[PDB]
Formats: sequence, structure tokens, C-alpha cells
Amino acid sequence: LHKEPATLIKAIDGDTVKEMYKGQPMTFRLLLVDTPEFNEKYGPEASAFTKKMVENAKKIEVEFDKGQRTDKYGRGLAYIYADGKMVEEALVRQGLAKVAYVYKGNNTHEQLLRKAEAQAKKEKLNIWS
Ligand SMILES: Cc1cn([C@H]2C[C@H](OP(=O)(O)O)[C@@H](COP(=O)(O)O)O2)c(=O)[nH]c1=O
Ligand SMILES: [Ca+2]
Repeated sequence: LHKEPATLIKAIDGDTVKEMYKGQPMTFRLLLVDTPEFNEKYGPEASAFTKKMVENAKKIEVEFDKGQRTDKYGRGLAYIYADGKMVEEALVRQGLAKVAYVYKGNNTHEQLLRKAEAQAKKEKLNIWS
């Protein structure tokens, strides 16, 4: 896989971020995780965590996997990186997202994220508490 540039337009919630990619605006949905909706327990915390991470970053990148690049709603499906740190990993490691929506052929970083989830779960962090 390869990283490509993008720029923040707007943090939306824990696992969706509006970004300018190839010069066009689009809502990205993070591959391989599920954050709580804003109205659910840990939702505002998840939104807050993603917001800070993307807003504070000097450099945002997107990394499509080997399969589907858009979902049925027109959202882009990618891993997102903030100054080289994967957003998914950071969220999962903090117990603010679950590994989720693991579909065949768009699952390259599954085991990395599972490892992080196991460590969050061990520490009984946030969703795991
Ligand atoms: C993460 C992801 C979600 N989706 C779709 C499945 C879910 O369909 P349904 O809306 O029909 O439940 C929806 C969940 O996204 P949200 O968690 O953003 O709601 O997004 C994909 O199709 N591919 C993906 O990689
Ligand atoms: Ca969600």
C-alpha cells in the first residue's frame, strides 16, 4: 500500500473525516474500525480524539487498501495518518474504537489493529471498561 497526500477540511466524528483528496472534497470513512456514534457512550470522546489528532497534524495522508475505495454511501474508504501515525491505531489503542467492518481484500492492517485492541482491552480502557 502507499500513502497519498490529503488536507483536512473538517473532522466529522470518531471515524469520519472530510478531506481534500486529489483536489476534491470527500468524506473519508476509516477502514477497519467502528467508533461510537456521537450520541452513544464514548462517542464524544472518540470524535474529540480524532478531531485533535487530525487538526494538530502538520501532514494528513490517506492510504487505500487493495479493494474497494468508496462505500455505498460515496464515502472514501481508507486508512488515515496524522504525521505518520495511523488514526485507527491510535483510537483502537485507547479503547475508543473497535476493530470492525473487516471485509476480505480491504484488510491489510487488521492484525496491527487487533494487537492494539488486545492491549486496550487488557488495560480495560474506555469502551473496554
Ligand atoms: C467501514 C466500512 C463501512 N461500510 C458500510 C457498512 C455499513 O453499512 P450500513 O450503513 O448499511 O450499516 C456502514 C457503517 O458505517 P458507519 O459505522 O459509518 O455507520 O458503512 C462499508 O461498506 N465498508 C467499510 O469498509
Ligand atoms: Ca461509527
